[PDB]
Amino acid sequence: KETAAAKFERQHMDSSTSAASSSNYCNQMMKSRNLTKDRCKPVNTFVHESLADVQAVCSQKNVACKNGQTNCYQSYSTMSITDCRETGSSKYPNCAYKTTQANKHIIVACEGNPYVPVHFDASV
Amino acid sequence: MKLDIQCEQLSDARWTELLPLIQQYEVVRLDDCGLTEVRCKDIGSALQANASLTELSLRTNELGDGGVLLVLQGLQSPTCKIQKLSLQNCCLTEAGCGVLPGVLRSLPTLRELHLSDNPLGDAGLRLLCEGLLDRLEKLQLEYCSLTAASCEPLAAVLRATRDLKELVVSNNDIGEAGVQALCRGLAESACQLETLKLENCGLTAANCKDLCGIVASQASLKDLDLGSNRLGDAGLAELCPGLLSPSSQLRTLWLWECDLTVSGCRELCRVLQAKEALKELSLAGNSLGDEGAQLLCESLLQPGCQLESLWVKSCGFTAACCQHFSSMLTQNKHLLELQLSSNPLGDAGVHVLCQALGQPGTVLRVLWVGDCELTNSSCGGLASLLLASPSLRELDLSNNGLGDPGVLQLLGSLEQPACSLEQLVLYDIYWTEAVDERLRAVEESKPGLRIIS
Repeated sequence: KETAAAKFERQHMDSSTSAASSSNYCNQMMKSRNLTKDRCKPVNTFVHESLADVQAVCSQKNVACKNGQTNCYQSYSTMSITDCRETGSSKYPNCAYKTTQANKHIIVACEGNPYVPVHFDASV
Repeated sequence: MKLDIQCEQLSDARWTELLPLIQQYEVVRLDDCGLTEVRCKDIGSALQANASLTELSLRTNELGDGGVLLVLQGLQSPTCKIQKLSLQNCCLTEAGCGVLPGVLRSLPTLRELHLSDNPLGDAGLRLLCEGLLDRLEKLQLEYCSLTAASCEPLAAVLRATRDLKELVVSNNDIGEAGVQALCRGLAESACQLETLKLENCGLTAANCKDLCGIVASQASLKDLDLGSNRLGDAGLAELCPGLLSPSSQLRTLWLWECDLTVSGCRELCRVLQAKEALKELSLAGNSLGDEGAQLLCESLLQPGCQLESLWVKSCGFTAACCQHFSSMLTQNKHLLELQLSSNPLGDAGVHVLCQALGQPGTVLRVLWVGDCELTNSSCGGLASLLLASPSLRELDLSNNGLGDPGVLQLLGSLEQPACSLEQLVLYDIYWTEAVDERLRAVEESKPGLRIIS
């Protein structure tokens, strides 16, 4: 059993780097975080900020999640992120990813006690 | 027999214990295990003694030039019968490629070589090619920092080889002149190539003229990947007469993000109606529009079209095209996979698709409708599809705005013993804690089923 909070950390947190170091980052990271197990995850965003700063977003700007729920939150500042996106030649089990580094606001859903991110909704 | 460790940082004590297995196992793979030049001494010596080894993989480790040297020395041995060698993403630069010619000369057993994601550069490539100048079958050199200058040495290799079956030079800046030189080499070759990949290589419409000849002259060719090049309709139009050649029996054609419109699609439809060997096609990431979808659907209803997989993600399709797909889906008995992700089909569009696939006698096994602007309103239809479909085995709903009420609906059908879906894909779909435990239950209840996220 992986809780939503822990799954969020596995799938979306990379506090140990400040940005993607190479164009091969996503290939490495999608593999190591188990996002290429059973299927290639089509798109995935990793956040290069401390866990603490990502958790603080839960008490920042309240917005609607894409699915219409009200417990989503947008970070006040932009954050260092990496967008990983399947290329057109990616085909399980030989997944392949384009790496795009950016600085964007993140949007997460928060839930539980403590009130922590449980879902990556978007970047803007 | 097989030692295989992935994404795992090994302690020194553990490394010492692994050494005898490297010394004698048939397959050794240590991928992304934090290996560096220090431990490469140990590896080379161990490989020196292994008379069983047929596959070595050391990808995603900072071996560097010195590390690769220590490893490759280990392979030159009258006992070494390595068939497969991978040093993908090992920080190998041109300065480390000096030993490649000698090493390739020592290993007549070597059949497959992967050196992708190393900055060999043109100078490194030249050295490698000195080795390849005359039984390698498969060569992969993606993201090797190559320019057009690398293509004359490769063209020479191609002219001489009789054994090469796979060439992958994707993600290199070889451009128009580079590809032209490659095609001349291949044109004058006796090799029977099965796989050719030139994805993101800077191809132009002009290269399609060179490729036209290759496709017709390589009767053995099965897989051609030209994705992510500025080919244009003018390019594809020059390529098609080659694809229509009776000698061409291509099985897989990748033309994603090739700057194609409806016009090029129209030329391509000629191939689809005439060539029964063609099983897999991607036209993803081209602006084809509803017009394009219509032409494709018409070809898929022609008897000569035996296509089994169509990838058309991000093609600018709307709900207006879905009736055509529905008609095709009720009549076509060959197409098993249809990828429609990242088209703004909406609830209305996917609804039309659901009715088609419900019908008895339909065959489609895999449907992608992720990132199609779907809402919880579509899950009535989707849940109904999960009970009704005779053929559906994998359904991808990823990257849609679904939540608790929609997923709860899908769960209703997935619980039923009548539902035989093998994979439901729900990446980046937010459902709450309450729903998750229900979801976990169904999962435990049905081992034949995977819910992926």
